Amino acid sequence: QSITDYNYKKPLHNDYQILDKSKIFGSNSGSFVMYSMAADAYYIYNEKESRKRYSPNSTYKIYLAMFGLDRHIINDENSRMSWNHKHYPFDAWNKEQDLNTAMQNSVNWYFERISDQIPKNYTATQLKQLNYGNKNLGSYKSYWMEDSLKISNLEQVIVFKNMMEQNNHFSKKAKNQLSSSLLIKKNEKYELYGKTGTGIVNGKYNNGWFVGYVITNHDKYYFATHLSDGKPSGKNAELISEKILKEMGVLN
Repeated sequence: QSITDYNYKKPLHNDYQILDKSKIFGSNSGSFVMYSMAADAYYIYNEKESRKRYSPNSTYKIYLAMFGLDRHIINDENSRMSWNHKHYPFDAWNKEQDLNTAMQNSVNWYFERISDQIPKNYTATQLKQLNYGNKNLGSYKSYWMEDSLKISNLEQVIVFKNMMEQNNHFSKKAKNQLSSSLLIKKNEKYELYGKTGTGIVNGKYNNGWFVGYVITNHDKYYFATHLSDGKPSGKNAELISEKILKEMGVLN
């Protein structure tokens, strides 16, 4: 929307290391960013592209979930929502949901019902304190879905790490409940957490994301992949992320 709404220019006040992951990206274009807690360092593939801001799509469901927990729209005893009897093109959406099943299947209507109960001024205050991207709420409808709110790949990692790791006004039980909804994989070596995002413009993929974190036995890593062209789906951003983390030794 404005002059600064499409890019992130704040200098990194950290150690960073430039990566080359162009062979894993193949014919897709985009960026990859990772932060290590122990090193307090960032690791960036395609730094310029990583500072370009795009709609977060379904990765913003992370944040609506946190806001929903914070304002007690949902909680740990009950985060169930009944289906409002509208047919969707996948049967996983056509039933009752709780936070876990809604996050796993990316059920838009669950999160829209959360957003509807959230006053605009609280959201504005949260995006400001979080430094969430361009902070542009626009029409305040489904503003995170190919619309006014945009955020860069680098910011997705900075903002998620700071939400989760700083002692802020969000509680530890809300963070833990959000974590459970995001858990994808656990073995003896790691826990992998994350959320896909996929934008569709005129029947085509235009925006792919996978944003998450890994807990290993020595460290904890926040990461995000954005895909801007090629086949830029959430699913593809997830495959690329896991390929990349594997090579770096994060997944063993």
